[PDB]
Amino acid sequence: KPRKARTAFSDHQLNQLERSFERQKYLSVQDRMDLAAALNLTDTQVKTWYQNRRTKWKRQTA
DNA sequence: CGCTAATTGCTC
DNA sequence: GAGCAATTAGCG
Repeated sequence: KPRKARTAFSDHQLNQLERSFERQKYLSVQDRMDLAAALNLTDTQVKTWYQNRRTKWKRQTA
């Protein structure tokens, strides 16, 4: 059952994703597209990173 | 094993 | 169509 290769984010991409998460828990479609373009990532990579980041946030705080 | 990226299937 | 919970799975 073919799956996508696991993305290895750069330190730069991870730093900028985390900065985005400290500013906003959720992104609008426009904020997601601006962030994907700025980080040379796909819209779905950013969406999924934000979803998995909220899961971790919930576990560590809840 | 632990961290976390990707997948699935459901709610809303 | 975005979120979320449960899950699968890559890599250090």
